[PDB]
Amino acid sequence: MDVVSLDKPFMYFEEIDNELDYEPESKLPYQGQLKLLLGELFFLSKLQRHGILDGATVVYIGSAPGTHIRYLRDHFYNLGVIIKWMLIDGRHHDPILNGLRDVTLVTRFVDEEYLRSIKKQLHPSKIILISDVASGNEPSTADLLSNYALQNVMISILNPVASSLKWRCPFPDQWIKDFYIPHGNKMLQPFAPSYSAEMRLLSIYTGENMRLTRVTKSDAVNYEKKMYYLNKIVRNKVVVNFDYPNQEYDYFHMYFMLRTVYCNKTFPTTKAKVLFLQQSIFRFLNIP
Amino acid sequence: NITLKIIETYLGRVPSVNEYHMLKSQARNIQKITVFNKDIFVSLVKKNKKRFFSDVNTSASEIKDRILSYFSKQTQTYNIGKLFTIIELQSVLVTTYTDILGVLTINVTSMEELARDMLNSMNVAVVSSLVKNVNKLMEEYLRRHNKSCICYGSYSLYLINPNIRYGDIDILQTNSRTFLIDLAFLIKFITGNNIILSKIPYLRNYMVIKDENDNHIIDSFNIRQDTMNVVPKIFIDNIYIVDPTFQLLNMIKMFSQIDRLEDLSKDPEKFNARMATMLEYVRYTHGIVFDGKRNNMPMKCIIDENNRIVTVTTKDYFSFKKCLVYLDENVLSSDILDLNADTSCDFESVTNSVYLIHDNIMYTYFSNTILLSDKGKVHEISARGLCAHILLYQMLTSGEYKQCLSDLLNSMMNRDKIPIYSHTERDKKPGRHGFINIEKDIIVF
RNA sequence: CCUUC
RNA sequence: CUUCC
Ligand SMILES: Nc1ncnc2c1ncn2[C@@H]1O[C@H](COP(=O)(O)OP(=O)(O)OP(=O)(O)O)C[C@H]1O
Ligand SMILES: [Ca+2]
Ligand SMILES: [Ca+2]
Repeated sequence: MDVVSLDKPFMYFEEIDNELDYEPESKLPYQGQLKLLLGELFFLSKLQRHGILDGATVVYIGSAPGTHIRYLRDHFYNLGVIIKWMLIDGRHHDPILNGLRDVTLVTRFVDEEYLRSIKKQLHPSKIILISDVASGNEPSTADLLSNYALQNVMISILNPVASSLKWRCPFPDQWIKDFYIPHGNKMLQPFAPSYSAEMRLLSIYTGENMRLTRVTKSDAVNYEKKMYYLNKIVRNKVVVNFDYPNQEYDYFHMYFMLRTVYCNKTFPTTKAKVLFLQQSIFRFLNIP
Repeated sequence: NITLKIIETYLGRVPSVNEYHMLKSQARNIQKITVFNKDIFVSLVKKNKKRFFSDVNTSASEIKDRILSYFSKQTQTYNIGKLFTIIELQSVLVTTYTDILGVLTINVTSMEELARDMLNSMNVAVVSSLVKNVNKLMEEYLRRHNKSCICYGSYSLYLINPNIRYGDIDILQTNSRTFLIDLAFLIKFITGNNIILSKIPYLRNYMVIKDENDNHIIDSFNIRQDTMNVVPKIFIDNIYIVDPTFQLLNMIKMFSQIDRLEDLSKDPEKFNARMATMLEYVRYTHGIVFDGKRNNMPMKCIIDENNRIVTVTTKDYFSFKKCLVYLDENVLSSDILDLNADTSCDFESVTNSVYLIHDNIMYTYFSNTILLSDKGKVHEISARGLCAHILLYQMLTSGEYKQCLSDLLNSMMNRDKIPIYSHTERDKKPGRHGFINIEKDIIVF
């Protein structure tokens, strides 16, 4: 009817294998904090599977409210992992974050001097950057840039080891100038706006070898096209082989993400673990 | 309401306008801590005192305070931070002391030849007595906690050869984070000593409780329960040891660490014992073919020095021909990411790396420095560890190895004390040295 | 207050 | 930063 048999979800952007012309005619509750709970549980999980996350400090800029983040925190704590959580954001954070010794809550907004400060402060602890910087309706390329411009600075300053950066190509028809964003895999996000082109730029650093990828409008077309395909054709399909309670692409996608997450508690099949996580996850935000 | 109650019953005073809001979060944590019998505790450290710490300069009324004395600082501590800090630690005692610590109180010589021999082939190179008491606790520990603490290092071999001169009971445990906090207090109490617990940015998942004066009391490595299983575990004396086979592979991987060769050109005998105690184990366990004769060993390792990455040809053993041994972990990681691979096998501080086999090829990171017999020439004692490494994987995954290892060993039997031309500069691991000061009330990571 | 849920 | 089974 509108089903399908896949081998694996499109994990990263380099993996979408088709396009579709964006047509502007363009499903849960508390889903905002979810899209994130995964990309973040996912990002850091890798950093752990590769070590990086060991006793490092996560500097989340553009966090608040950041309800989910608590979950994440509880996850790793429960995992023995050691991490200081620095959340900076001009707006405030979901109270469920106060009183946490492992979490500092800055109620300030970022700029040049500021990074230079915290950097000095935190150093030499290794830093892990998670930017979700914002700027109603949907950011103008004008802002999109200033933001990215700013994210590329945090990077250069906090000179982190790994970083999960917000990344949504600026609409072609509204293009302005080009820019560079750090090199790094771009993961598609589950349970994300029906038609969003947002995706986190996951990138791990070499040390004295930063790398940026020049972004061009030709490049931008590819996005809209490929992305749109994903959102309209891909996600709206049903993985009939995927032996999971829920079979929507996203749940299938969300599966493949958690499959890589770590959890001490002993579990039989993976479906077993994932399913629990999912459960526990949805539990947290409180989604049926 | 019941909330403000707990805060005063804990603060031994009224909470300030702020203090309330802060601690407000620390519900039962703070409540539980309180309606928790201190006495029973006071007597449990005592019941322990005499058993692993019978020989101490302390008294029942003296100690008793310490314990209470600690659970009493809530009333003097006015620094919200220090407050939050002492609460998280009081809670470690409260929930784990009982479960984790309190519970406590309830043939070979043959290869001595080969040892010297294989050892020689190489040889081309250049702490407070609380240690004791503890080393007495740890014994019982491994016994009590089989599945939540496994051991290795020097100690272990003495459990197969009581003729093995060890110093530290080395371990891997799923809760090391707690384990140390507890012990920390154990010592901080009975002793009356102000110890410190630190994490060393260099080692992965590592916290060594040192002494008030930096006297290495005892160090530990933490590992996921996940990993805890895949580890080649062995039983003997109601305690689990890291299967000596495996333990011998690192043996080989260790000696590719020049630093440790400036340690070999020292105690040529020290290792000479642990050594054979291993050559002996397997030879007897899996009847290891011990005849100087041995083919396809030390696979041709090619060290591109411009990328700081080796290239081993496991081919003659495993499906994958090459094994790209990286020397810059932080690199391998990104490239791995680039490989779009997110299910790499990480065996924490064990293998000290994450092995990957994207497209019939093995990618990995060697935790040590590489030995050169000449410019671009990978000194053999390198292909030693290099191999083992892989095998470690092979072992934590249970695969066709016996063969290769036996093969690898024979390649060690009498060889040129080949000169060491140069060596690689191991990638620097970042991170601030974090510690816990039970005494000064400071927590930092 | 002898292993604190 | 030194602090490395
Ligand atoms: N480069 C390495 N990577 C991973 N593990 C290693 C490495 N080098 C040594 N090890 C592990 O450390 C273990 C013991 O450390 P070590 O103290 O140096 O020898 P030991 O047998 O414990 O003798 P002592 O503890 O000094 O009395 C044995 C080995 O599996
Ligand atoms: Ca040791
Ligand atoms: Ca040790």
